[PDB]
Order: sequence, then C-alpha cells, then structure tokens
Amino acid sequence: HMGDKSENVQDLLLLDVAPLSLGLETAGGVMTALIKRNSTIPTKQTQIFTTYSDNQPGVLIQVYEGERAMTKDNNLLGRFELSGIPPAPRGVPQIEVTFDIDANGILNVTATDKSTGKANKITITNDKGRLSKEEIERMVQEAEKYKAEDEVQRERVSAKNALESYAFNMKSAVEDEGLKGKISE
Repeated sequence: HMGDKSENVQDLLLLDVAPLSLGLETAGGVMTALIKRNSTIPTKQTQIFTTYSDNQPGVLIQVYEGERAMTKDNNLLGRFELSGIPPAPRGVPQIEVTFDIDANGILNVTATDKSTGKANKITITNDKGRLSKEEIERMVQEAEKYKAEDEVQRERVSAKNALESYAFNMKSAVEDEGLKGKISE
C-alpha cells in the first residue's frame, strides 16, 4: 500500500572548457573577464577588484555571463552585495573575487573583503548558460570585435576593475526580428 518514490536520473553532460568568459562587469558596463574563454573547467581563478562608491562605501559584485564589452546592453548573471564591514573602507584595501567552478555545474563565487577579512559567496547555476544557443555564437564571434572596443572604453570610463555600489541593469526586452529585409542584385 505504501511504496517508495522512484527518483529519476537528473545528471547531464557539460562542457570541458569554458565556451565563454565569466567575470564581473566594471562600472560602465564593460565586461571584466575573471575566467577567460577556452579555459579548462572546472577551474578556480582569483582576481583583484576595487570599488567605487557614491557617498556610502558599498561593494556589489556584478557577475556576468559571456565576453561582452557591452554588458549594459545585456542581462546580468548574478549579483551579491558585501556588507557588515566593521572598519571604515577607504577604498585602499582591494576586494578579492574568486570564481570556483564545480564539476556538478555550479559556479561558486566568493568575494573576500581584504578590509576586514570577511568572505561572502553565492552558488550560481547557469548549466548551459542563460542566453540562447544562437546568441552564444555571437558572444563568441563578436567577442573579438568588442575586444577592440574594450581597451578603448575601458580607459575612457576610467574603470579597469572598479565595482559600483549599485548596478542598475535595465530590463531591456529583446524584440522579435520583424525587420523584413531583402538582398539586391
């Protein structure tokens, strides 16, 4: 009368290398790759980032999926704020951000406040990505053209690795291609 619930198999195959670059967007909407593309995963990389504040020192980690110097035109992957810092952040102590990928398919990011010795994490699961497979191709192919823009806008915005306190990602809804074109002879 009382049986057991048959569990289904829920594993899946992932990629061996990172098809895209994972990292943080710097104040300005420019993608700052922490884990670059073509890297063997799972992998754990750590890079040093800084923070820019308006009036109150607040650190927010904007995690983005893909290599895109136009991150402000795209949708953010994840974001976690760092708070609970006893000492006064003067902008001098840098923020250490570590991206540790697990074989199960989860991205465990961990930011360490070198100002107080605190560490915060969040398990982000994208599996195969949030963007469409067709868009993944653009994220790879166009990554080289935005690479040229990157070095330019990087200095123009004056943000190499500066994380902003609050990133306002506008929910720009992608429009369905209704532009009926035609080739000419």
